[PDB]
Amino acid sequence: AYLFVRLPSSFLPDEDQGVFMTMVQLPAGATQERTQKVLNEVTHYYLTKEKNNVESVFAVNGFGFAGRGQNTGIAFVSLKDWADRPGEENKVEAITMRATRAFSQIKDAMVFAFNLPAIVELGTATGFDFELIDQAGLGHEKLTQARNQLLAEAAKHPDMLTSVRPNGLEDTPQFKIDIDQEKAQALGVSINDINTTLGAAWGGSYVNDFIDRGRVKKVYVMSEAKYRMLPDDIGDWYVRAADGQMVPFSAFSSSRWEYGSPRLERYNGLPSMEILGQAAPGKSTGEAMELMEQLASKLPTGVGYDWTGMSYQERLSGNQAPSLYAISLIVVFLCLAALYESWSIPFSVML
Amino acid sequence: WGGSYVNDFIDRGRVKKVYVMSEAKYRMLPDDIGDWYVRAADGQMVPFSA
Amino acid sequence: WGGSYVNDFIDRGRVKKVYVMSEAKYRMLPDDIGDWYVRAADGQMVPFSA
Amino acid sequence: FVPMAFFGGSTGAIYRQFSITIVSAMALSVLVALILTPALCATMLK
Amino acid sequence: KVNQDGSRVLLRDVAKIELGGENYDIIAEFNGQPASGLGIKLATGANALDTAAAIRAELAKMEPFFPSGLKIVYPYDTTPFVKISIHEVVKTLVEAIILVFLVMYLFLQNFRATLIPTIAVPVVLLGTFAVLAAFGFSINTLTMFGMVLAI
Amino acid sequence: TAAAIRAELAKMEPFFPSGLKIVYPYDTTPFVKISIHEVVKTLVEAIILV
Amino acid sequence: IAQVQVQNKLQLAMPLLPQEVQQQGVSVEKSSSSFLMVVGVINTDGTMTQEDISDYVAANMKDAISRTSGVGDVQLFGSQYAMRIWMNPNELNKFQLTPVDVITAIKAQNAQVAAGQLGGTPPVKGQQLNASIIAQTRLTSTEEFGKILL
Amino acid sequence: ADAKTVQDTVTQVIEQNMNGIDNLMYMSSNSDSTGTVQITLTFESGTDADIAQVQVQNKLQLAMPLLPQEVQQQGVSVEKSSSSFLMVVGVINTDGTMTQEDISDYVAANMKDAISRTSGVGDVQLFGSQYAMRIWMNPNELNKFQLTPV
Ligand SMILES: CO[C@H]1/C=C/O[C@@]2(C)Oc3c(C)c(O)c4c(O)c(c(/C=N/N5CCN(C)CC5)c(O)c4c3C2=O)NC(=O)/C(C)=C\C=C\[C@H](C)[C@H](O)[C@@H](C)[C@@H](O)[C@@H](C)[C@H](OC(C)=O)[C@@H]1C
Repeated sequence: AYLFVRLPSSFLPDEDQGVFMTMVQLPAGATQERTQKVLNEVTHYYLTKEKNNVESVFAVNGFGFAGRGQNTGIAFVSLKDWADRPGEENKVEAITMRATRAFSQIKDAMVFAFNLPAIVELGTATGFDFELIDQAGLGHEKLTQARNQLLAEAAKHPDMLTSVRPNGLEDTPQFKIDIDQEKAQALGVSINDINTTLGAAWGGSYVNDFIDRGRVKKVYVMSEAKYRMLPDDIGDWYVRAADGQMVPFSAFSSSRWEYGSPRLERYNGLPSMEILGQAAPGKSTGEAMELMEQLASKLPTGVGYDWTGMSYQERLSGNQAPSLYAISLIVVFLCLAALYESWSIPFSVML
Repeated sequence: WGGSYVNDFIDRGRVKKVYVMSEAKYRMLPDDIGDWYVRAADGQMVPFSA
Repeated sequence: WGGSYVNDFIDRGRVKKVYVMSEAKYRMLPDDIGDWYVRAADGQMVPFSA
Repeated sequence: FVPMAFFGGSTGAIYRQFSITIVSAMALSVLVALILTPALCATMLK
Repeated sequence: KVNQDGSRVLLRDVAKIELGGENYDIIAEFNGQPASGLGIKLATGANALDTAAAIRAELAKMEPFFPSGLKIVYPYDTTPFVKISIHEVVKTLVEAIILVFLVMYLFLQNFRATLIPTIAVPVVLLGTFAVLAAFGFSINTLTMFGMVLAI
Repeated sequence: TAAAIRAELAKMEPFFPSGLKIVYPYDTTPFVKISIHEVVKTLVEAIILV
Repeated sequence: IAQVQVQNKLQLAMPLLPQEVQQQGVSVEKSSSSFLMVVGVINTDGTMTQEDISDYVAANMKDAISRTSGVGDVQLFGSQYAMRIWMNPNELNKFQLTPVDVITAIKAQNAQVAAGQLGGTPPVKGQQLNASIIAQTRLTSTEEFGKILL
Repeated sequence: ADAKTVQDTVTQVIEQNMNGIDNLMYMSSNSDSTGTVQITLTFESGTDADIAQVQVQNKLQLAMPLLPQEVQQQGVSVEKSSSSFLMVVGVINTDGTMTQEDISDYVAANMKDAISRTSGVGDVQLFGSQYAMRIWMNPNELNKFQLTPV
């Protein structure tokens, strides 16, 4: 009765499969050179410290598991054989743990390192997947702050073991360039001519194929690195007008910095915004979920929400257990009754 | 007379079609045809029945 | 020399192709290249040997 | 053993696996009990 | 272009020209040294293990013709676990039928009268695998512990 | 797959602009739910008269 | 399967279709014939009109209905919103212009333009700044479409 | 392309056509500020991937004529795999005789194409890149001689 109720439930036990991953998340828009620094720092920790376990570290900078960018990298750590690693200080369940606190310290950017849950291609990581959604074309701004609201309330209520975060949008400074169509179409310059130039040099162009060593490959016009790094470089590019006279960008352009998103997310066709979070040791997984919805009603108008991933597979599963065990009780009884020829003798073996 | 899909624009955040047509007037009867003038090499608008 | 496929036309209620290429007489030997001229910038026919 | 193969949901096909193996095999036990072990006892024993 | 005088201007005159990557977004390295690699994901519904057999079998065909000192090394890979994994459980499935031969000795005490219960255990099992096969199922972890429990 | 319709429409009601109403004009589905209730009725009567 | 064979044979025709039919339509799908239901939508108080609502449903509720469990096709009674230029020939011919000129102007003044980034793909060893360059952008307001220099 | 422009030009256009797809549960998507869409349709358990993929494709296809030439050019792609890596394959050179530049390229040109064709390999990722003819323009020169990148 108790003991049973004084026991936590679960799905399948984590296992040391002899391989694990390690993320590297830089503060959105940080140079790849800096992302290498982290990666190398990571590489060496494993290779030196855990040297007795880590047999190999394939560190890849630039590769986002759901977010390409300069501010992201991933490391594939493979350990030596299970044999050569006695005791739970040599299982991933701790090798990781230590590494997590080893980084997430001497840093500036966050470095999650973990073993992925066995038999759980999205299943039971006892968190939730709140998707925050815009439903009356509010806009990106509103939704950002509208989520900041929900995010900040969830802070006030830590009274249920939680870690409520977004999936790393966080707008970033970006450089606008407003071409003056008019100034151009008046200086005998064609907008197209302008457009290709800024583009092709600043974001390369894919022209056509060529053959390298019997394989077809691609040709790219683009600027050289050092004539496209800082905004005061747009100075370098002139563009030939119809009178042949070479006009510089600053004669049909103009610019100012601004904030914009380096990642727009949507769910079911609507601009959305994914929020993760959990219930660790404490309240029930459906209690947490509940709270979330309630303050998700507080959020400004036109803002809605929905459940995804694991939090979709909660509100469905067929038909429970002590119900399919009552139909077992009944069915076991009648069987014994059937055998023993009585209603009475069954209670001898069932007890 | 038919209209033409030209571009898309962003309406309140959702991509929508951008057309170009003609008021319903001068787009009905067989003499409306006349009302529309087509420019030329030199620079003169010519009556559609030229 | 190779033939090119311009577009379609309808022949007795059926869409069919329209090809366009040199009559066999002017496309046989290498010494036949000569025959072919191209209108240039200023508008004067130019020979291939050029 | 069978009422757990009727869980359904993402779990269900996890359990459905156990259930099946066990209820088969168990029938092969009952089947063998009547064929192999009865003879094979009276063919080798005491 | 050509220009007034005899001087002509080639592409090379206004741009470095070089063989270089389609895009420099992904720099890798295997223990801090220069690397590259294919990261492979499993076709939806495909059999993890069978597929890996092949990824390897293909690579096999490619090595004989690499350049000077180019080596395949195998960092991350889940495959060998699943293998070692289920096989460990298969071990704890033999040795358990061998350790039922002994307890049928401390209660029976005959060389050839101990078999009759222990030679009707791996009969019942071998036939499950067959019934598994008919009903389309796999030899998976869940399906092995299904048999150890069965013992 | 008609529950789904209304269970979705449900979902997108609250965000409607001032004074927007879903109406259900032509829907064949409450005919099903009756047609079947009736044939259950005849099943009990059928038992009754036996 | 029927869908598939049909789609497989349709491919053999596609090449031979007017490269304008191609440029647009050709759809193969599992047709029915009878609407299961007709969920209609009205306004109680003049804040909305035919075009007003017939676009609410178009751009707010169709996509998700047309995507819900068990749902076949979805015929929308009315039409979604479009930026509408209704041309005047007299005002046109007056300033010496053809609808071309207009289409051109629109194609030129409303359109989203790519433009690379500072601290690009491969950077010069130094380098410590990386962000997007945002060039030309799309026009959103009945008003901005008003100001298209012609 | 920049995140908003990716979205409002590729993404939106694609989603908008996703419909009449059997057993569709939900549909999430990202638009990177690299310039990278990833629309991903999750299907009810038990669904036939082969078909799910078919239907997803038949819709993409209607949109196709609407994506910028630039995006078609790069090739949009529809795959059916697990999010997770089955395995990583490493390639290094022990002479030290090849670069990171070269080993990526060797790999690409010589090893990638067959593994990806291997049945069961739902996705492949190249850690690095194949070569291309790189014309790193210099804009001063370009001016010296009175030439644009056009
Ligand atoms: C429970 O899920 C976990 C593991 C899944 O397993 C695994 C194998 O499959 C994954 C799936 C299916 C994802 O969809 C995913 C993801 O969407 C994501 C990151 C992480 N990327 N970071 C690395 C670099 N850079 C690309 C951005 C940030 C991931 O690694 C994964 C991921 C892999 O890890 N998110 C992003 O890329 C973006 C755009 C923004 C995220 C910003 C913040 C920083 C993160 O949200 C932090 C706070 C945490 O949420 C994660 C670290 C989770 O770990 C924990 C402890 O919470 C992780 C999702």
